[PDB]
Amino acid sequence: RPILGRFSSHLKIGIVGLPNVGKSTFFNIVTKLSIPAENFPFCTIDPNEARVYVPDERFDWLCQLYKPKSEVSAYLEINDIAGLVRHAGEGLGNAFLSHIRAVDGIFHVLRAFEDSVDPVRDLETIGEELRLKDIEFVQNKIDDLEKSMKRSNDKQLKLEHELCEKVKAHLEDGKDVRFGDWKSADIEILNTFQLLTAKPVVYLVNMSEKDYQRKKNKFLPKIHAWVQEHGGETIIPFSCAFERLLADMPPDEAAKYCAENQIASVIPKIIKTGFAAIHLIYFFTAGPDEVKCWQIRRQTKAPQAAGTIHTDFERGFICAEVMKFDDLKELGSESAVKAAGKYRQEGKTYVVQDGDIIFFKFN
Repeated sequence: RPILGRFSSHLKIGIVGLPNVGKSTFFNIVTKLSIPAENFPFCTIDPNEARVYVPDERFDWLCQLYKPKSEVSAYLEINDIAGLVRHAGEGLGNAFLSHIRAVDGIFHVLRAFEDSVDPVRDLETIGEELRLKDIEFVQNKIDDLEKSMKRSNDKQLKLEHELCEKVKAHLEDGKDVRFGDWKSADIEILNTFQLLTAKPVVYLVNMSEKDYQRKKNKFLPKIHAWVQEHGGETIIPFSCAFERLLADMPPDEAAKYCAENQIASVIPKIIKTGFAAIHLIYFFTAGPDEVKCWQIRRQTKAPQAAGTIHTDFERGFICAEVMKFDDLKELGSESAVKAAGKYRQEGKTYVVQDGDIIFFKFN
């Protein structure tokens, strides 16, 4: 059950691709849709980073029901790594690779259009290159560990070494860390290393507007076949050109273009997917003062979730009062949900589910 990733609340997803895939072009779509930096006064947003609102139909419905004075969405932070660099050739730098450690998952952008063109080759290139860098790390950690074990008897050291060795075999065997089968102990240790191939990926398959509109692309069967045989992560076709074109239109021209050409933007899905793939969810709070998405890592329990709003809610935690969105939609009001006896009252061990509408009781 425990999660491969940073124990942290400021997660982000990195853009990774071989050149001419449209890495900076995808970033430019994202930047165009990003939340202005002055809304994040605690932060400094480098020009290679962007933050986009996560769209959610449940959230919008709650806003229609409560018409609150404040509406606050969750966001996804996205990093274009290419912009920081610009290595000889045949892959990414070591420079590029050092900036990946700093992200929590990867939008792997693939080139699936013609004017050589082999997205499957490019998958293999990057995956080999990530594993090699992981092997380097783990070897160095092996070197340091046995130096220490020579002059110390710390039990920690044998355990890490025992794992590093398991991880080295797995990697040398051609397998990525995140697809290994690790016990809770191992994952605890792995999360201190933050290995590159430990990071989850969402494959973005870049193609012409034509291929994307007709939902048909020559490279995508092989790409798909490769991905099912390498962890089976989500694959999302998109067209940088179309999305760029659609993003520069006024809203009504955009809707016309979608109807006249029977085509739709996949950016909402890309954002939602990426936010989920890095193991984030959110729960809602909803009344007339405010409707809000309160993001948390998956498997967060109620009092930790309470804590993110106000520390008193965790220190004084009594219970979390929880409505499921489907029950509120169905029955039409909090009153009706209470009446029907589905306004649950959940304790310290309750794992917050994505979509939970919560009111915290404390002190």
